[PDB]
Amino acid sequence: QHILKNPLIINSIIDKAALRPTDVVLEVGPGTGNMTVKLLEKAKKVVACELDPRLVAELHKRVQGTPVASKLQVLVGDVLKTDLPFFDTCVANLPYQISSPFVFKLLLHRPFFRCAILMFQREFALRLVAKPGDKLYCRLSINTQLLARVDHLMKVGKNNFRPPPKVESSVVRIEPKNPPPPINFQEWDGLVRITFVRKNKTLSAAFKSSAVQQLLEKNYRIHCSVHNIIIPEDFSIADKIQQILTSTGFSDKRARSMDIDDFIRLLHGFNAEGIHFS
Amino acid sequence: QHILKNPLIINSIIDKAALRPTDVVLEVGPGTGNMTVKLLEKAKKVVACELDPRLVAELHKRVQGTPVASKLQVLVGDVLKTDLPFFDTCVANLPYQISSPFVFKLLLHRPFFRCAILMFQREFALRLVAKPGDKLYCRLSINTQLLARVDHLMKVGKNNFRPPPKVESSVVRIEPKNPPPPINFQEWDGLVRITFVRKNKTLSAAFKSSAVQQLLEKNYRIHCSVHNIIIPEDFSIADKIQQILTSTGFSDKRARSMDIDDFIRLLHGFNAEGIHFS
Ligand SMILES: C[S@@+](CC[C@H](N)C(=O)[O-])C[C@H]1O[C@@H](n2cnc3c(N)ncnc32)[C@H](O)[C@@H]1O
Ligand SMILES: C[S@@+](CC[C@H](N)C(=O)[O-])C[C@H]1O[C@@H](n2cnc3c(N)ncnc32)[C@H](O)[C@@H]1O
Repeated sequence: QHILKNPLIINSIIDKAALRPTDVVLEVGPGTGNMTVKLLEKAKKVVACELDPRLVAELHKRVQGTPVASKLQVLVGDVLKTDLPFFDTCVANLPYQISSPFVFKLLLHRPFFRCAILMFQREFALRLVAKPGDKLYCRLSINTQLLARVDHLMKVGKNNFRPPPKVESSVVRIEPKNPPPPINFQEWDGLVRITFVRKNKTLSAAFKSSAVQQLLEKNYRIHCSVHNIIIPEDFSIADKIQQILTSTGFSDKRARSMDIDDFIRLLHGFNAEGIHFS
Repeated sequence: QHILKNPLIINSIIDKAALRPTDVVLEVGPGTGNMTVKLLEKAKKVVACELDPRLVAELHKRVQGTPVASKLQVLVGDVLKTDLPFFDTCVANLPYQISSPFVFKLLLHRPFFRCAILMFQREFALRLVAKPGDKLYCRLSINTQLLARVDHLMKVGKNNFRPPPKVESSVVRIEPKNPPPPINFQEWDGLVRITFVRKNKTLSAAFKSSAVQQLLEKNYRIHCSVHNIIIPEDFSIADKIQQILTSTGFSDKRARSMDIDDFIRLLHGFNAEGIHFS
């Protein structure tokens, strides 16, 4: 629990959110409410999502007796389990532990929000904006960039929090692509997971792993049962996989150097041959 | 004019060529025709390229009146200035002084051939096939390997030639990659040359040289002129180069131990930031 305490950084974060007076703002991790009290003056409603019941009670107390108190709803509990309401904008200062699952939750949330202004550890922020093959380019980079426009807005020193964290922080903007690309995110993430796990291995090597071959063969057999496709007696899932890698040109490539165009082509090429990822 | 005169090595070279009866064989440097007369019996056509008109005249005489004479075409002159016809396989024994230009001629030749079996000086051969970082791993190794598969096939003692060369020799196989990487060679070689000057020192030391910083700043300014990108007054090429090396993880890497995909990645990292080596 690192409380953002520098008023200038808080004001800049709120400015970057470009609030409208009619906005519902989702605030995740309100801490002691340093940002909440300012958000409440600028928006129609603030929905603060907070894990710790003590910090919930104290937030209610902080706004008690003020003209804006009635514009605050506090949702108690783990945000990752919460069914999130409609919101226009999100500001968030969450622990590093939940940064990844929260980004994915945001990317799939409906109805679409307009933007999110988020505080993350520096490395996590750099990963979100990394290009092919930066050292920090990973599943997080490509999944975020597929579904959203993501920008690194500002560096924030550890000195700005109480108590200070051990690493520097960053403010990032995430604006979800609306409509999103016409791509099944579950399939996409299956392919991305498999190829990035060892992002430095060629795809040929990545797909040779027993765990990979076993699931892909199982799902392919299910596929064929649905679509009435004969599987020869001498079927080899290794050969089937390798011929797709060859035909798409990605066999000798490594996920760390592959962009969105590349993975879309690869996914298309697996799908055309009956391989569908979970 | 070192003429190969060991029939067993001649037989072994022809064997490694894996001739098909329908093949057109380019033989560069046929000498006295020791290999030519054997090639003619196994291939559809032999196109022999020879610089010395005296040897050309003797080669015609050697096949004269034999049943395979009509399958021989002799192209007279410098093979480097010769527009080469289609050929399936190539066999070559040329002076050491033109090994490098001839290799890159073959690699740029279209349509693609299937394989070349070539005689080189020992050290030249060891450089072609060197792996990151064998002692002899160099610009020649990586430039050749970018475009071809290369194998050292056999050592050839100087006594096998008349007259003998001053050095030991090797037989190498070259098979062009088809398709090749879609990399502009002048661009690629710009990066390769720079980094291989001191192949045992790091990339950040290679990129700190005055002349290199001047080149890259000049090229970035050209890219920015093309795209109408404004360059701030306080622009630092040193800083921009360092950020790219840090982003990609290459600051402390050395050309002697970098493979092809390493160079592709580094080149992409510069090019995507507007910095070109051509
Ligand atoms: C004080 S911030 C720490 C983040 C840090 N400043 C950083 O660099 O990003 C953590 C806040 O989020 C709350 N929080 C932690 N986990 C949560 C969760 N799963 N759901 C909702 N709120 C949570 C904490 O109780 C606290 O209010
Ligand atoms: C190159 S010489 C010497 C080869 C020697 N065994 C070696 O490894 O260096 C063998 C043949 O190549 C011919 N030759 C030399 N330069 C040539 C060129 N530029 N184009 C075509 N043939 C050439 C010579 O006349 C001779 O017939």
